Amino acid sequence: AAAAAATESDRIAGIFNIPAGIIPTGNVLSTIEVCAHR
Amino acid sequence: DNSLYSAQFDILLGTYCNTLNFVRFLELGLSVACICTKFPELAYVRDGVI
Repeated sequence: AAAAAATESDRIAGIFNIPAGIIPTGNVLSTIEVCAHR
Repeated sequence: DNSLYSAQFDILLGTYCNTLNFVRFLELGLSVACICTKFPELAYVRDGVI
């Protein structure tokens, strides 16, 4: 559905210095970080 | 001499050898429990962190 307006959410994102063209509305899969010290 | 007529002997009947039933790791239950990840170079690793 919509909950708070998606257009309004994207506008609020834009006005507060974030130039996010598309705010994700769904499943997001990021990459786990593996840090090695040699 | 009847001693010229001798036939006592014994023979081998054959033998069988045991083969080892091999285990392929990914085909046991524990396979999905573990994520096995290739990285041969680890001797030069001091301390890794996630």
